[PDB]
Amino acid sequence: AYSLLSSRNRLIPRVEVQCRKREWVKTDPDSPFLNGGREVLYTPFTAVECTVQPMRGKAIRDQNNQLMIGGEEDYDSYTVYSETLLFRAREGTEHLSDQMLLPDSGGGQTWFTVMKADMYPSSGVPRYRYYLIAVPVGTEGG
Amino acid sequence: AYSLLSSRNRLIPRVEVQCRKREWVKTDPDSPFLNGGREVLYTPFTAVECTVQPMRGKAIRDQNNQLMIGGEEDYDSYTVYSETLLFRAREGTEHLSDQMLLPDSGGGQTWFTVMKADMYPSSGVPRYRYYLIAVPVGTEGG
Amino acid sequence: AYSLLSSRNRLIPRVEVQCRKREWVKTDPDSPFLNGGREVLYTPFTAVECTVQPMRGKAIRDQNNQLMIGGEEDYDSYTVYSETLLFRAREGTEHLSDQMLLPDSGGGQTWFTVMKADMYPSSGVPRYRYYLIAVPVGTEGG
Amino acid sequence: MTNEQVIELVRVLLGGITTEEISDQTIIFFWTKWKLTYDLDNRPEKIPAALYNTVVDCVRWLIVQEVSSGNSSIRERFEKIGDETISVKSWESWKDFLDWLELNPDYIDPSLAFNSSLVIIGGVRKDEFFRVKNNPNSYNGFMEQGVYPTPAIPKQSAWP
Amino acid sequence: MTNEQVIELVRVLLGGITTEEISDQTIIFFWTKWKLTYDLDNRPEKIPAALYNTVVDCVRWLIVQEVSSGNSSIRERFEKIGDETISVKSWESWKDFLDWLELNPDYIDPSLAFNSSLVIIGGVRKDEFFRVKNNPNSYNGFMEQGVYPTPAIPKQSAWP
Amino acid sequence: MTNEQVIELVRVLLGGITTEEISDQTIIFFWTKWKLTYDLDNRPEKIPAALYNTVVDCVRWLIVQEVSSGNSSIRERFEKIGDETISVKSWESWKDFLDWLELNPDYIDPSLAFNSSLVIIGGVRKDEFFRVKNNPNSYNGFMEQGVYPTPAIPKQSAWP
Repeated sequence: AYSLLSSRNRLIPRVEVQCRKREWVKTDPDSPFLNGGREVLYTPFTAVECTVQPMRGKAIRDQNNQLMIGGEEDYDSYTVYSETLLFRAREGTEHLSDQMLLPDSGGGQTWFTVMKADMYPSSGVPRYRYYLIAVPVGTEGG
Repeated sequence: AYSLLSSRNRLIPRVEVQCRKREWVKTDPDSPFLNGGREVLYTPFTAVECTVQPMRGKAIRDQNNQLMIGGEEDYDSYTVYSETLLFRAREGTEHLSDQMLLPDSGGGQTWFTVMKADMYPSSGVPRYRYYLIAVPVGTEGG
Repeated sequence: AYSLLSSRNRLIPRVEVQCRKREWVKTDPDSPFLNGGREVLYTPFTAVECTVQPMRGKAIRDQNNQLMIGGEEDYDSYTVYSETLLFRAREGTEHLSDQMLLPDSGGGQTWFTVMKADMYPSSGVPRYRYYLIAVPVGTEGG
Repeated sequence: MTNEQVIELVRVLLGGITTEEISDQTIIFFWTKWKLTYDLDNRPEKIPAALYNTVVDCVRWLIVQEVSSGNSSIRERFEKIGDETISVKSWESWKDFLDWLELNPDYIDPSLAFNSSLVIIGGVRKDEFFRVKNNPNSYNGFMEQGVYPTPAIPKQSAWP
Repeated sequence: MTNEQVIELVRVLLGGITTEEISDQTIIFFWTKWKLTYDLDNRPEKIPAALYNTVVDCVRWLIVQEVSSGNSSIRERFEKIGDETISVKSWESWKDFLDWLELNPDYIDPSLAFNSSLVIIGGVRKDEFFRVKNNPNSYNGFMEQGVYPTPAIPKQSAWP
Repeated sequence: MTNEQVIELVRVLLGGITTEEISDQTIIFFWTKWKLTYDLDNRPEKIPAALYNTVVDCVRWLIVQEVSSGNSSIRERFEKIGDETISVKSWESWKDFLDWLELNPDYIDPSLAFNSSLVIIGGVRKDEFFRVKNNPNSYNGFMEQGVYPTPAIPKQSAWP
């Protein structure tokens, strides 16, 4: 079985990041809809150690500021290697995708939503790879 | 003839997985259709030793949770190397494609349906490669 | 001139395969058409030594079982290296493309029709590469 | 020593060796071999000697265990079944240890009286002089009979 | 010893060698060879001697088994039938073991009387001195007849 | 020995060598060669000697079988007809075995009387002294006639 990869690295620096779980709930008392007035509940936590890297190409959809008919919108993304388990959304449930807070190109800090998670069930070592997309500015995603 | 590849590996860990065969049957007594009320019959079994790996890219159709007009749907896939023979569906018959149970990105376990099987008839060694797609959530595939 | 490649290999195993030539004929006595009731005439033979390999990618058109509006159709293909000369169809003639029998993903055996043949006239050594596509299930091709 | 203590002692001396590497049945087999030859029950003075030989034989069986299998003749490996690749390149390690162990028997039992009679000088002790002198089978220089025997030359080594 | 214990004892001594590597028939073949040359049923004093030769002969047959096959002459391998790749690199190990075993017979049986008569000095024992002297075929320095024989020189080694 | 036993015995001694590596016809060819030279039917005392030479000649034929083919002069290989690649890099193995076999003839038959007359000392045996002395063709130091022959010097080695 794997031995070296089953232990923490000692050459490349790694950092911890903050995250938060997400659910949703219905608030309207009389509306007949599952949506109602949707609300999201958060529960914070942290990842043991992570590595953050940017997109490699220069494709038009990967550029940071984009020109739309309204104005120069904003976009960011990352690829993350981590030893913590993060989950995407699951259907027929009230759980949403986990989010984690990282620096952006504008100098601030914003939340990124997990979109793709990679796992190797037959190997055993707990090492994962994630792909993240920054939440739209002015909202908390979906 | 091949010798080394005709024996089980001794460096990379391998695991066994569970599977199940699938047929179908007509139930309606009076309906004139081959479909009738379709039913599927299962017969479980296991694969001797297997290796599971995820998709390598980040293409929009390979992401786990996808945004549709209804809601954040779910999608998963894998590539598997195995020494057991698994079969796809064959036309003009009552046999369907084999399925096997593997972990998913949401933390649960779900059935994957064999879609592509690779064989090397002229070599002799029984080593195969499969490509699998997770069954739609809430159903048993087709 | 080439010497080593002008002799049979002694490390990689090779196998022989069966083939069959194909012509066509008109049967209707009074129909004014070249087609008439078409018939195909076969003459079997074998290839001296061959190597069979599957398609390398996972493109949607290379998957084995495909979902159509009628039902889960079937598809297979291969790449073959051989030291026998096989011919494609030629226009203005009554000769059709050669076919050869190989194992498929469903566990059976079916006929594959030669579609592309590669030759190196300036080199001299008789080594060829072919690309084959499985005949539609329930028919004998065209 | 009882049959259960020997396995407990050998495993500790061999750095906590496990059962799969060496079974408890094989240890008893070598332990029993030196028991019948040295009748330990009859004379308990051979406890260190039988214990030292038992451990050495076990090391010998460990060396031959690497032989008769694929471990001895291989020095490379490479597995690649996709994205997983592993490559690494105790038969030779057990060799010099056996050589080292035979030179430091005190590691097993300090009471083995090892390294006590390296240098021997003859004729400097009365005990050794008379034992050789009084041996009836001894033949020394004062017995040179020459052509034919004469009564002027002694026929026995010991003095009258 | 009976025909069944020899296989059981040989396998343990050889570190649990498997059946496919050495068949039980071949062990009997070498065991039977020394039984008829040493008539073990008539004289049981040769049990350690017959056992030692049997094990050595088995190792010799093991070495020649690597020869006459492809195992001896190859020192690389490489397999690839797709994504699976394997590369690795007992004829050499069985050689030195035979040399080592020939130098440590006590590993088989301690009662082989190994390493007892290395150094021989003549004329220092009465038993050996008279054995040569009384030998009727012995010819020593006192028999130098010269140009032609004379009755002044002995024709027999032993004293009258 | 009959014609069928020799193939059975040689194959076992050579580690179960197969028919394609060495045919049964070639073994008979070397077996017959030593039969007519040593008339085994007339004198059955040469059974071990004829058997030992037969095996050695077979090993010699094995070495020359690697020669006269491509096996001896190649030390690399590489096949690649697509996704299948194989690369590997007994002529030299049969060499030292023949050298080793000539030094351990007891592996074939222990009754070969090997290694018995290494050291020879002359003039220390009456049997050897008189055989040389009584040889009519012998010429020793007591025959030095010098300038011209004289009746004072013997012309025969043996004493009157």
